[PDB]
Amino acid sequence: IPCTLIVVLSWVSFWINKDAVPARTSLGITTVLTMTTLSTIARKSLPKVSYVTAMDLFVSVCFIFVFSALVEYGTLHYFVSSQPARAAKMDSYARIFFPTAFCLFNLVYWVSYLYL
Amino acid sequence: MTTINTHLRETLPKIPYVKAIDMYLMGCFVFVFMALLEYALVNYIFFSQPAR
Ligand SMILES: CN1C(=O)CN=C(c2ccccc2)c2cc(Cl)ccc21
Ligand SMILES: CN1C(=O)CN=C(c2ccccc2)c2cc(Cl)ccc21
Repeated sequence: IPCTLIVVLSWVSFWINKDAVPARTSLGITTVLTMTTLSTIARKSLPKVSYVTAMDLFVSVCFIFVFSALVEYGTLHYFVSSQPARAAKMDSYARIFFPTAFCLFNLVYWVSYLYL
Repeated sequence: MTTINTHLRETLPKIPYVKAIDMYLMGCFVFVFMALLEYALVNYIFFSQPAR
């Protein structure tokens, strides 16, 4: 529940205006902070095994999602200055591509790990 | 990076020498620190000349 909530927290950056640069950067990087702290405090339950579990993969993909959201805003801020025709409809694409990708990941993950 | 190092530094014994993972964390910290310092340097020269 908290990692998914932090992913939706990173998602809310897309509806914020593209001109407020410190707002979106601070939101993304503080969301990255929260993901790291939650991941570290969550791995202290299980032993020091060297293989990937079904819990490491989930938090790893959540971190990747937050990383991708921040790097997407970074490329957005570079592209509004380089050429605006490509950066106008990128955020509107992200607003629908990020939740569908995360929901598809959740469906495939939960079925693949509850079938085993 | 400080939070990451802290977690690993507050889980191992007090040995005086520098480990390999400590060297990797110090290298990563020096890279992020140098990125912040280059930002300071590009914020300093921006008013005198933005070409540099
Ligand atoms: C220390 N740490 C983080 O900072 C957040 N992302 C990482 C990670 C992120 C991407 C790939 C591999 C590893 C992670 C994963 C676990 Cl299972 C526990 C702590 C943790
Ligand atoms: C042992 N060490 C240093 O001497 C360089 N400065 C520190 C520092 C600076 C501020 C707070 C905590 C630690 C640091 C940070 C990392 Cl992520 C890895 C190694 C390391």
